Amino acid sequence: AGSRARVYAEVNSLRSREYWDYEAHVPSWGNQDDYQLVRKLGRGKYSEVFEAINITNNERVVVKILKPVKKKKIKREVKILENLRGGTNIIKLIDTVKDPVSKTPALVFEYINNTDFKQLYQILTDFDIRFYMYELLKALDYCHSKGIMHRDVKPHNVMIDHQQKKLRLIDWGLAEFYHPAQEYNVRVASRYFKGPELLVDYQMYDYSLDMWSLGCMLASMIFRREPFFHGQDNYDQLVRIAKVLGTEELYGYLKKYHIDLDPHFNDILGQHSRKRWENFIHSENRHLVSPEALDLLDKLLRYDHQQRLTAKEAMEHPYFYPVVKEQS
Ligand SMILES: O=C(O)c1ccc2c(c1)nc(Nc1cccc(Cl)c1)c1ccncc12
Ligand SMILES: NCCc1ccc(Cl)c(Cl)c1
Repeated sequence: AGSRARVYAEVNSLRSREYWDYEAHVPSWGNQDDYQLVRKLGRGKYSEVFEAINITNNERVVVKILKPVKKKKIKREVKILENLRGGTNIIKLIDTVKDPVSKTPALVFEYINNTDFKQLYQILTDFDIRFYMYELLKALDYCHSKGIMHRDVKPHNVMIDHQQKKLRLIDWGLAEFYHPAQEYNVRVASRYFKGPELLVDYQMYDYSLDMWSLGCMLASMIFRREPFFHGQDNYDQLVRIAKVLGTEELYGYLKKYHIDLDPHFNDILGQHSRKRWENFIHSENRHLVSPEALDLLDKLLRYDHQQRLTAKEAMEHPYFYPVVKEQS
């Protein structure tokens, strides 16, 4: 009874229990032998990702092989992906398969030819940033409307093919279902994308965590400082935030939600004024910054998770009017 979402708060409560009760979900496991692995793309803590071909139809896909011990978490990710089926700009789950002998499970996703913007293709224009942020917002509004927090929004999870102008939000392995008053694990998101709520151990968070992470991505893109808040550890991460947003404002947020700060922060936070967003503008980024962009960013990167724009409210912001007009 400390906090709840401003939007879609009851939306899982209003659905059949089977929608959100992922522990009860019984996936249909197809045959992984239909997929030929071509190339290893990477590895995470509990998964590895390969480029592959479906040999029955010659389609290129990716296969994400799951360490099989984590049964509840597998069911969670599978059920979330099935619920998100057809959602705008959400990576498409094509199948759920197992090796028919070992029974190791794997997820088959559509392939996206991800651009490395760090050199190869094109450095983003103002319009490009608006466009891709708007497309990312569609995916977040969709999943939030579906009662799902992603909880790991960061650039690596936002796959963009800059030649075809396609965007997909990937890696739903940390995603959860939002339920009013539920206390969630704060050990989610990449350090640089963690909202203050996580950093101060506030467990009654909601979809608005994803809006912090998308604000961090907006800042990094318009100002060309990636990641925007570069902490060396979780404590330093909050200090990096406070050096921008201010310490008095942090204390107001803590008092509103009755939050206790870990006392180790006493030795490191200092005293910081709230900075003007215009302080980040210089010759290398001025062509990406506008009054609109700053107004939007200022409404995303707020301590108080309840005062951040929703995905929809962000979509509706003037910053995206040029994109809306072009999509007409
Ligand atoms: O987890 C998912 O939902 C997930 C879903 C789809 C992709 C993915 C992860 N990772 C990819 N690439 C990648 C690149 C570097 C490291 C790692 Cl582990 C993976 C990738 C590439 C091309 N098309 C789709 C994907
Ligand atoms: N992997 C691409 C991450 C990225 C880069 C630029 C933008 Cl504007 C966005 Cl939304 C996402």
